Amino acid sequence: NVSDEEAKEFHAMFSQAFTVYIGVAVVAHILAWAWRPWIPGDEGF
Amino acid sequence: NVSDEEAKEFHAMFSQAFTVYIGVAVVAHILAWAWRPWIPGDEGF
Amino acid sequence: LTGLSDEEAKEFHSIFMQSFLIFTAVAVVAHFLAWAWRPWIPGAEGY
Amino acid sequence: SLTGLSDEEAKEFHSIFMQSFLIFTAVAVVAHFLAWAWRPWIPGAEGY
Amino acid sequence: AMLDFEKKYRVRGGTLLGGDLFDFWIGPFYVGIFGVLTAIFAVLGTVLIIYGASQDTFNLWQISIAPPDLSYGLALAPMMEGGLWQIITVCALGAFITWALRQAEISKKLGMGYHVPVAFAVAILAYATLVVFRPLLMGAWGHGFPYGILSHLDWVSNVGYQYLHFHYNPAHMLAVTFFFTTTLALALHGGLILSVTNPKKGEPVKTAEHENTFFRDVIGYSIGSLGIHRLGLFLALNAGFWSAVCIIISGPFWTRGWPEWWNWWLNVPIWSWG
Amino acid sequence: AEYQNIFTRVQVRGPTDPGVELPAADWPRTKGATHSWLLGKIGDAQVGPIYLGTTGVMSILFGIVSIVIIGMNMLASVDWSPLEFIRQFFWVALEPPPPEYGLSLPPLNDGGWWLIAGFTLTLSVLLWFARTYNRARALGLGTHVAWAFAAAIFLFLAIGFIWPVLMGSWAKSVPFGIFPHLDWTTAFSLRYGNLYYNPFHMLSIVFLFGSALLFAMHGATILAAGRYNAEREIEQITDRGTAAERSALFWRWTMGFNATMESIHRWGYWFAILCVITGGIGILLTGTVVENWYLWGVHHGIAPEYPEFFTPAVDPAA
Amino acid sequence: MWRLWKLYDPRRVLIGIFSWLAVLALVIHFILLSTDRFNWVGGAAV
Amino acid sequence: MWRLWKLYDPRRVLIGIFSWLAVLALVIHFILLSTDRFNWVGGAAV
Amino acid sequence: MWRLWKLYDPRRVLIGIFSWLAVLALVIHFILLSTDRFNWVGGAAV
Amino acid sequence: MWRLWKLYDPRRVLIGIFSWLAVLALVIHFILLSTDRFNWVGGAAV
Amino acid sequence: MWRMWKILDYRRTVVLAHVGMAVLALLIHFILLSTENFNWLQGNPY
Amino acid sequence: MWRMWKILDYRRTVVLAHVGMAVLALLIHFILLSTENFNWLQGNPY
Amino acid sequence: MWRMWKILDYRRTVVLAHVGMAVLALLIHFILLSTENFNWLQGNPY
Amino acid sequence: MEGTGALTDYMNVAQMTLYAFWLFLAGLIVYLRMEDKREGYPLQAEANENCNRTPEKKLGFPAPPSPKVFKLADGRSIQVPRAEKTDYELNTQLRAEPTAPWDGAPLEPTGNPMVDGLGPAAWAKREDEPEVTHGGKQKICPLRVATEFEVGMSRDVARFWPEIDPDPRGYQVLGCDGKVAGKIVDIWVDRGELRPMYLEMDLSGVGSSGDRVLLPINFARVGYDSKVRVNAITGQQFTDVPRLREADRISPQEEDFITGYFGGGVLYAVPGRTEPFL
Ligand code: BCL
Ligand code: BCL
Ligand code: BCL
Ligand code: BCL
Ligand SMILES: CC[C@H]1c2cc3[nH]c4c(c3C)C(=O)[C@H](C(=O)OC)c4c3nc(cc4[nH]c(cc(n2)[C@@H]1C)c(C(C)=O)c4C)[C@@H](C)[C@@H]3CCC(=O)OC/C=C(/C)CCC[C@H](C)CCC[C@H](C)CCCC(C)C
Ligand SMILES: CC[C@H]1c2cc3[nH]c4c(c3C)C(=O)[C@H](C(=O)OC)c4c3nc(cc4[nH]c(cc(n2)[C@@H]1C)c(C(C)=O)c4C)[C@@H](C)[C@@H]3CCC(=O)OC/C=C(/C)CCC[C@H](C)CCC[C@H](C)CCCC(C)C
Ligand SMILES: COC(C)(C)C/C=C/C(C)=C/C=C/C(C)=C/C=C/C(C)=C/C=C\C=C(C)\C=C\C=C(C)\C=C\C=C(C)\C=C\CC(C)(C)OC
Ligand SMILES: [Fe+3]
Ligand SMILES: [Mg+2]
Repeated sequence: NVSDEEAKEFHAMFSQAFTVYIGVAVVAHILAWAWRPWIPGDEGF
Repeated sequence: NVSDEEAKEFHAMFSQAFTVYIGVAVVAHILAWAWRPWIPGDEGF
Repeated sequence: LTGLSDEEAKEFHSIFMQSFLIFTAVAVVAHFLAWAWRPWIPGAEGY
Repeated sequence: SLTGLSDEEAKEFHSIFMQSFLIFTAVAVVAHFLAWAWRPWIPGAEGY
Repeated sequence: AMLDFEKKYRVRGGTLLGGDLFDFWIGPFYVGIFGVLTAIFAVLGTVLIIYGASQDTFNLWQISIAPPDLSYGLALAPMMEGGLWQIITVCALGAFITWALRQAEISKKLGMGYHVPVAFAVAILAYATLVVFRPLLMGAWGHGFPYGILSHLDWVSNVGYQYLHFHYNPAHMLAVTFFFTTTLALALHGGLILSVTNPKKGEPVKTAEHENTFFRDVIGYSIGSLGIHRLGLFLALNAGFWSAVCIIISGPFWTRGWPEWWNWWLNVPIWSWG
Repeated sequence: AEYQNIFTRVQVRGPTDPGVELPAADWPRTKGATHSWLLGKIGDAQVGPIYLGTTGVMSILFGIVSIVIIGMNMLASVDWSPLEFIRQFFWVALEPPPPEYGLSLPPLNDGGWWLIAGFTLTLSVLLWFARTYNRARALGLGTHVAWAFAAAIFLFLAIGFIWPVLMGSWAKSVPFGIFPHLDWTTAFSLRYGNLYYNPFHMLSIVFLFGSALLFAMHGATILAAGRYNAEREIEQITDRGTAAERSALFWRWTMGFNATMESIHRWGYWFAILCVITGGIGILLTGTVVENWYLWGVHHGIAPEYPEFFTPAVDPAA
Repeated sequence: MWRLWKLYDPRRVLIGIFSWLAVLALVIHFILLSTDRFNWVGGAAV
Repeated sequence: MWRLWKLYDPRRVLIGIFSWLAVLALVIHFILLSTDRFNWVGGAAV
Repeated sequence: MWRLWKLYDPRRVLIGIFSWLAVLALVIHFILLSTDRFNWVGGAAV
Repeated sequence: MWRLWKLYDPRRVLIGIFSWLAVLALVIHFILLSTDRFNWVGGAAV
Repeated sequence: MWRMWKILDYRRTVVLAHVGMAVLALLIHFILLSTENFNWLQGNPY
Repeated sequence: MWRMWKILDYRRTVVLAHVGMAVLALLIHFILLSTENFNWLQGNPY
Repeated sequence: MWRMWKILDYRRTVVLAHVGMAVLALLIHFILLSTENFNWLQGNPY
Repeated sequence: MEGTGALTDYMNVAQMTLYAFWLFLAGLIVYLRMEDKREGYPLQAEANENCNRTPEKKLGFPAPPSPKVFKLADGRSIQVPRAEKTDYELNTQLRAEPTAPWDGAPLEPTGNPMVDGLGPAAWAKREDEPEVTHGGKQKICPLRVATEFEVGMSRDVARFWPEIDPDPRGYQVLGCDGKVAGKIVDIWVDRGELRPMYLEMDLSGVGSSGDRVLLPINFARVGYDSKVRVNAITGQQFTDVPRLREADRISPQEEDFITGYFGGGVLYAVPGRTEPFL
């Protein structure tokens, strides 16, 4: 029942929210990795 | 009930998935046996 | 869609963001005080 | 068809579904190659 | 497939969340959003339980997912030292809560009251008492019971004997009384309905006047067709509620032997007689 | 904001109900029947009349003698002190014979009063079974209630009479007291190795917990469908209304399967009596064909094995 | 194989698959956290 | 104060009062019996 | 993002958001109490 | 004695008998197993 | 063997097959994890 | 891929995503708190 | 003995016979497994 | 393992007694499940549910038992499941359209679902003859024809503390939106259970003062302010509540009509009731 125009409009809002959420998550993970890497080596951390 | 064509259409759909699923399963078991055979001898593994 | 005109939704989205901004602004200030008291990101040696 | 989808819509859904599955599997393969490079999960005869 | 009268009831609406997205049936089951959540929680918890079985034993009775040590306190434990139990506990709580929320949607869709989800919430409250409320009050998740068919019986035994005689627990005495009374009420109610609708062969199906007459003949009182269902729900829910009370006061609110709790009765100035 | 069907708001009082007329061989009912507003909030407000027949009256006489014997022995145990009787009310009992007497008749003050009290109490419940049986037949009902009661009597007789006879001593039977019979319940589990490991004790708990579960479900379902007159269950069985349909559909949509309005009472009926039937069987099995239920559980591979946490104790006399 | 969607509703299979993938991803990540060798946050050595 | 009896049912007041007196007299008499000093039938010595 | 309020009732969104904040704030506060470093009322010394 | 079959349904009687025979046969076989002398699978010596 | 789908409904069999194989695939993988020689995550000597 | 919002209701998905993401984020933060090397509140040496 | 099928419903009997014989066959095999002389899996000396 | 109760080297009496009960319990569960299938079976498998595209009857496991015959007191024998109740359900044409063509999709009502009988508004097919008591009187009847009944279980409570023993005759009826639909003019009582089943009310607030309509007691909140509040339906929707064929009698079919209509207001009384919280 949902038309193409509103479906694209829903995707427009979703894309904006997704990229903002992704950006903070990527930045948070860069900071967390800079703080302490979570992939242990052969001998651990 | 269903016609000969619909039954054959379903079985063609079933034969595609059965072949791929059994093919992956057979390849997986060949690799698994090459790794560690699961049939022990009289003295064990 | 729930009963709400563009004028009312736009009016709500202005108060909502300002309320969100004020709430976050106080929270950021509260975290500045909390960090100045005791930082919560340890170093390699710990605390 | 007991779904309402016509033949062309069934084909349209299948094309996106297969593409989404392949992209999901491709990311998974990349994840497993990175995972294997970190620590392999198939032990040898003497173990790890 | 559906019951021959089911078609006119499978309508849209009544959901709490999810709406049209999850409002459909798979076979006889209504799904809803909470059905997806309760299925995810149920499968995840069961598969984690089966993994815990794989690491200890596959014997159905000997499978045991034990909580962490008391030394861990309220912290999340490592997976093989009680952390798996903690993950399954939150999955089980999620599964139970989504189950009752799913029943609320089904109740609303059928125009029924929310009595069933609320009555089930009493059972959820009792379970949450065992694994959340009592462990929280005592300060460690290790006070919860292990997830095992036979291992959690040993937990009940040892916890009951931590107070040297659990039969003397006053709330436990009341809760057992409700448990015994509700199955007595169920036997009476189940039998009475069957006796009326399945009388001696040849006789017609009796009426509600026979039901009142029978129990007034036997014990002098009849609670009625509406009263018995109120009484049955009351007895069952008090059995659930006082079960939670009896275990919540065992350790957070009483650390001594339960028989010693009755010393207040023995020292009442009315009947000291010494 | 909706009527929760918890208490009756509006009540109507007609004339007191004499009841369905009995065949012209039963005793007349009593002529005392009243209406209680408090009981009308929950259900039917009428109290009385009650039927007193041959079996009903004889059951009371045996029951009174049992209660008098128990009560007088309790009162004599505290030196006839009503104050000490209230103080020791939960602790007093009529003690069974000591083990030295076996199954023989013991002296009155050494278990004899217990055996007489047990005998008359057994007669009263047996006559009460016949009273319940006859009342159902007199009104032309089925005897389901009587047979549900007979299942309860089976556990009563298994615990107190059948199992002690199989063990060969009245001492193993249970004293007539509140805390003393809880002590018997615990000492039973201690003596025979954790009755938690008795499979029939497990099953009896399944149906005990399942009975409360079923009545919680059924009681809530009927109250939730009370908008559609669900509590009138006889009419819903012979003429399925929308309340029976919604009740059946509620559980079908929930857990995939459902009962009928009649069949849920069969489920509740059998769950209640299986709790008490399996319980009686489990009590008969212990001591007779199983000595230690934990060791039996180990023998059948059901006892869990725990890793080390402490230094195990070693029996000094081993 | 496109005829599979003439039998199963796309929405119901998407919910079924996403639920299965969510459950499966959690189980494997949790199973790895149980094992010391693959507990990345645990940081065990080889 | 006589307006009380137009407002309250005299029977339920008297039954309520007599019940309270019956219980209170019994409790007080029992309380004295429990005490060594005031147990008149025990015959204790001050 | 003003069109989000044409899709949801603002009252219900605020109830959900406010209830989430209440649970979040309590958990974080009680987590800090459980810590031997951020327990402010417990007199923890670093 | 053939009049018995007009008093009772032949099917109902046969099911009652056959169930009685099945339960009794199981009981006697297990009673013999419990005894030391008549346990055939145990291979006891008399 | 296309005659199978004139007897058994193909749509319900596929769902039955997928759910049933899901349980079996998990069950066998878990059985191997219980063993010593086939737990690939533990990596015990063969 | 705007076509995904034809199959699935968008606004119902948004609520489901927020509730689901809340559970996942809490789960991961709690996992890190249980670990020795990533408990930022306890601050163990790396 | 074909009159047995006018008294007994043949369709019901065959299903009950298969289930009843399944129970009996499983029981007897399990009885032999619980013995020492006839447990073919353990292979004790005879 | 030696001692009394031993059956073999491993089997003992308590183990075999347990397996005897497992066999009995399995048989009982089969019997109980068969008793569960005396209403609503065999299942109607609609065309969209099967690849053969034809409606089918499904029995399930265990299959439904033989039909059960109830002897009724008036002199009738009714076979359960009833033929006419099933015949009505599989012949009526619902005024609803499934939201999606596949099986399991919910129905979207086309007309007014409250009066058409969809979902919570649905009614069962029941007998149109009003029930009678064992004595022979009319079972459900208003207080005007049943003069032996008085309102209020206790005269003293209803007199001196009337809040907790109310007499709702003469009260006002309020809809879910506060609309004053009418005024209670009578109470219908069940001579078998001695309970108020319905509250008869005029429609003076939304119709005529002479139009009578029945409000089920379980759909009515009888407050302490001489008001009766009906959260089920709007005050204006009282005008469409099904009317009695006879002004002094109500049949089991009529009871389902009335309780079905008010139950329809759980989802359909006002816009938004059928929608989720979020
Ligand atoms: C002012 C405007 C609104 C708002 C307007 C919107 C709009 C419009 C959208 C979002 C969307 C999102 N918003 Mg928002 N959002 C707001 C501000 C925020 C803030 C913040 C703190 O400021 C955060 C963190 C978020 C976060 C989010 C995400 C939930 C989502 C983006 C990711 C996504 O695509 O999900 C997709 C990911 C999934 C669906 C994965 C689902 C995970 C499943 C459910 C896992 C469940 C299993 C579970 C973990 C099992 C537990 C077992 C355990 C053992 C217990 N929003 C405010 C409140 N937001 C987007 C969205 O949700 O689209 C769907 C979107 O379109
Ligand atoms: C491409 C679109 C769909 C898809 C389209 C199809 C189509 C079309 C078909 C399949 C079929 C199959 N698909 Mg598929 N399938 C997909 C991708 C997959 C993937 C994957 C990871 O990519 C896997 C592993 C599978 C797996 C499968 C198998 C279940 C099945 C093929 C084997 C078979 O014939 O079973 C046959 C075996 C049985 C029927 C036996 C049934 C087993 C019962 C339930 C007994 C098991 C008991 C169990 C052991 C109990 C556990 C123990 C407990 C303790 C009690 N599919 C995608 C998602 N798939 C075929 C199929 O299902 O045919 C039946 C088929 O026709
Ligand atoms: C030494 C042992 C002590 C003793 C120690 C204890 C301890 C310890 C406890 C009890 C508890 C109880 N004891 Mg005690 N108790 C003793 C002797 C007795 C005797 C007796 C005859 O002697 C009786 C009748 C009882 C009876 C009771 C009840 C009052 C209570 C159990 C019911 C309950 O908890 O409901 C509550 C019901 C639940 C918690 C069930 C929860 C339901 C959940 C929400 C749903 C689960 C769904 C499931 C996962 C679905 C499965 C999947 C599907 C099947 C497919 N005890 C002896 C003396 N007892 C328990 C209690 O009261 O705590 C609450 C308890 O912890
Ligand atoms: C430490 C204690 C032991 C324990 C020791 C025992 C012993 C011993 C027994 C049980 C029994 C039972 N236990 Mg246990 N039990 C334990 C822990 C539990 C727990 C728990 C959560 O921990 C639960 C839920 C239970 C529950 C149960 C029930 C399933 C079962 C009682 C059924 C019943 O309703 O009898 C109550 C009903 C009756 C006894 C029948 C009543 C009918 C008669 C006719 C009543 C007549 C009334 C009379 C006329 C009134 C006037 C008399 C005069 C005034 C004197 N036990 C632990 C392991 N348990 C009983 C059983 O069946 O064992 C398998 C039993 O004998
Ligand atoms: C409070 C009064 C009584 C009561 C009421 C009650 N129970 C109820 C209801 C009500 C009103 C329902 O509506 C609901 C229902 O739908 O019943 C059919 C239910 C229910 N009560 C149930 C069980 C149950 N009730 C119990 C007790 C009681 N229920 C009380 C005595 C018990 C006991 C005493 O042990 C049990 C086992 C279910 C049949 C059902 C709710 C089922 C449910 O929520 O299922 C969700 C899906 C799952 C598969 C659950 C998975 C959970 C986890 C992910 C995994 C397992 C974790 C668990 C901790 C394992 C524990 C194992 C060991 C303890 C052996
Ligand atoms: C399915 C098993 C469950 C069950 C079922 C069950 N019990 C039953 C029944 C059933 C089906 C009955 O029909 C029967 C009954 O009457 O129920 C209302 C009964 C019953 N279950 C009872 C009790 C009971 N049931 C219990 C348990 C259970 N009952 C199980 C949980 C327990 C427990 C948990 O221990 C108890 C204590 C009784 C209330 C009743 C059986 C009544 C009976 O046997 O009466 C005779 C016995 C006597 C001791 C006689 C007493 C006489 C009075 C003391 C006379 C008083 C003096 C004077 C006459 C009064 C007037 C005074 C004057 C001054 C005017
Ligand atoms: C002084 O008091 C007065 C007189 C004022 C009145 C007061 C009475 C009071 C206070 C009574 C109090 C009673 C109480 C508290 C009773 C408590 C009872 C309890 C809790 C009992 C619980 C369990 C008891 C059981 C299960 C007993 C079972 C005994 C049985 C089944 C005995 C059977 C005995 C038989 C069948 C005897 C057979 C005799 C033969 C002839 C066979 O022996 C040779
Ligand atoms: Fe009922
Ligand atoms: Mg003692």
